[PDB]
Amino acid sequence: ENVTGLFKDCSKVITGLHPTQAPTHLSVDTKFKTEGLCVDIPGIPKDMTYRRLISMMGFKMNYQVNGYPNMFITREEAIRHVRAWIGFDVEGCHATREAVGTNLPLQLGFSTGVNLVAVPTGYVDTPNNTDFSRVSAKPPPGDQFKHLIPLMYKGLPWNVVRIKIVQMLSDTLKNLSDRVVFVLWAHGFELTSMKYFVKIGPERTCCLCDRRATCFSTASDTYACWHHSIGFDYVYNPFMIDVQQWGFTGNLQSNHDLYCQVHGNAHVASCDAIMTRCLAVHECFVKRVDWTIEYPIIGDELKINAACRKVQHMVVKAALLADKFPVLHDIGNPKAIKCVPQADVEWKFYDAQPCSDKAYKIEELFYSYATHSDKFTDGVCLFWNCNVDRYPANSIVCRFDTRVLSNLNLPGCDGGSLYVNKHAFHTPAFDKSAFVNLKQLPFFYYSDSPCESYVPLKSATCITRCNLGGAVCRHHANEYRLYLDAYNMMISAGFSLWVYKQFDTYNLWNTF
Amino acid sequence: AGNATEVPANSTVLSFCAFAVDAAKAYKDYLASGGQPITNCVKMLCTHTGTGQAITVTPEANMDQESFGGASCCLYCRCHIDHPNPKGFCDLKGKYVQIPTTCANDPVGFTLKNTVCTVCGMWKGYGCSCD
RNA sequence: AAGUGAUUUUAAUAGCUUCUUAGGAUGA
RNA sequence: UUCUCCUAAGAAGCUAUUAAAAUCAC
Ligand SMILES: [Ca+2]
Ligand SMILES: [Ca+2]
Ligand SMILES: [Zn+2]
Ligand SMILES: [Zn+2]
Ligand SMILES: [Zn+2]
Ligand SMILES: [Zn+2]
Ligand SMILES: [Zn+2]
Repeated sequence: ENVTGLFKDCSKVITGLHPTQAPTHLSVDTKFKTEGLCVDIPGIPKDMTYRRLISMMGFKMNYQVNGYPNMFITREEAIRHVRAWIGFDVEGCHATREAVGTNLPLQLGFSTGVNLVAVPTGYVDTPNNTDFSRVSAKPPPGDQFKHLIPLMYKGLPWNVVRIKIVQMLSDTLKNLSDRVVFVLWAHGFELTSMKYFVKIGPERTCCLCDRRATCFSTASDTYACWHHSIGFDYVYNPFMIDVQQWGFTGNLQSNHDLYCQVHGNAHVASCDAIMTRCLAVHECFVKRVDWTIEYPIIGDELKINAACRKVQHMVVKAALLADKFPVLHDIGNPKAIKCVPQADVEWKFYDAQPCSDKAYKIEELFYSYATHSDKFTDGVCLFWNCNVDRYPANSIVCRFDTRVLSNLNLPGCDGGSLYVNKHAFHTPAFDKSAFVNLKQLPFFYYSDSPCESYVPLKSATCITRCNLGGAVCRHHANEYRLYLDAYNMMISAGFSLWVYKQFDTYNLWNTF
Repeated sequence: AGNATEVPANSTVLSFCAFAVDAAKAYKDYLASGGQPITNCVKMLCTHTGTGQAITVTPEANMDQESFGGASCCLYCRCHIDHPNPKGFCDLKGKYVQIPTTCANDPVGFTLKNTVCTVCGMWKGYGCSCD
């Protein structure tokens, strides 16, 4: 084709430009071009007043330079930066008067649910310098995008909506990760619309700090991280993934609604950005826990996991030593790690699938309520971090409550959420219908450790022979308070414990 | 709809100096990484017998220069970004430039790195005989 | 009066291969 | 009669260009 739609002059002027003040060769009009090289003719002079809108459509970031880090990344290093995905969809208008044949971004929306409404502007070519000014627009003809009609009147100038962005990314991505990975679907008009708020360059460092520099500023030419980016115009070096090149055929609204059904005004500029990453999140994380991909430590990662292992080692021992279960089932643990090794029950590992080892004879079984409603009737089944639709009547469930939002619990597919803590767990939607056969778990602490010889604590929730008496010992007060800290910190983290109907806390007392 | 003005050979180096904080230094380094310099420039059919200066309103070159289209050589007028010199005006756009044919394969890299001498009127170094 | 591309079908044209036909000349 | 070459014609293909027709994404 020998041409490109990049920087294609979009004016409606018939004639071309002078030899000088012509960008390239294809732009000099046929009055000058003779024998593959232009010639000057004094019969007609160069122009002095004119403006030719420029179509910034069809950018190709396939470059590579020795220092310059590339934007477009491939899934396996996009799946490692899952705390820093920001859907991006820009919906745009056209050019109408004295300028035709180009689009230019009008509404921008990210996955934070943030529609910003810029004004139709575009780089016009004065005879001195390539400007940046308003050009008369025309909303896209049709009806499926009808909401764009009353919106071309209520916008902001760009330099006022370049700072709304950096003050929005640096609120979400401030305390999750140190970069931004726009998860964009088209890849087309989403790079025409990044010329206006993205710079790139060699990987520089935050001024006044040491994190990586991911913001710019044309006032004080200096960079910043997300924290020290107050009043900064441009994003620095954003990476970006293209989702429909992972192999999806068809539009978005009919390629997303195949899985999720709770994302919905699908033609606005920010619900087409939440569908853009609810579809990248889903088919990249939904069906596996890679295990192999470790994640950095944002905060409380050690303490939350330690509290979870403590409470899990606690409740299962309490239930076993209380109800004298003959056998205990297990579902969903990758290896064979016995939580209470000093027990009498037979740990049959009904794992979902064999994971990298066969040393302990782990069984393979998937669980569904209508399938296995009457298969397990003996003992108790430990559904720790299982994802089944409904749990049986004898179980000890710990399911992550997905309605709690934190820097750990990223939003996910189908109402479920992505809990990225040293690993990526895609827990599904937390519904009350799953716990019709179970009840909540009271707080308690039970230990068989003998009492050894400060504020006196009187709580009936603690089960020790010392607190059963008049005086509570200092060999159980600190244990009780540390267990309370672990329990409350985990509950605030978002897990939710469930237990079978017949769980009686009094049955533990007669063991003593 | 709309006249096209860019060929696919430049489509990957204009779309990389477009997004760049300082597209001067970000194009010097593009050539060093085995890339190919900007093409499709404007070349004038002058007579090769003229007073060769850096910038002149009419194509005037020696037997070893080659008068180009000024704008074509200003990298900024070639990726349509802002000019860095005060008030944002191009000293090239509108006035013919004459490049030594030793480097006339990529003028866009010549004007970015050389400099016009003020009183000699010629390319400082490539004819600036200020002894 | 004329939004952006991507791949499709045919027609028009050029370049080249092979095959066939005819012509010319060389040599047995 | 055979060989080579050239000229032209007819065929099919290849790539290149031009036009319209359709589809998909946006
Ligand atoms: Ca898009
Ligand atoms: Ca959209
Ligand atoms: Zn910093
Ligand atoms: Zn969804
Ligand atoms: Zn004690
Ligand atoms: Zn210039
Ligand atoms: Zn001098």
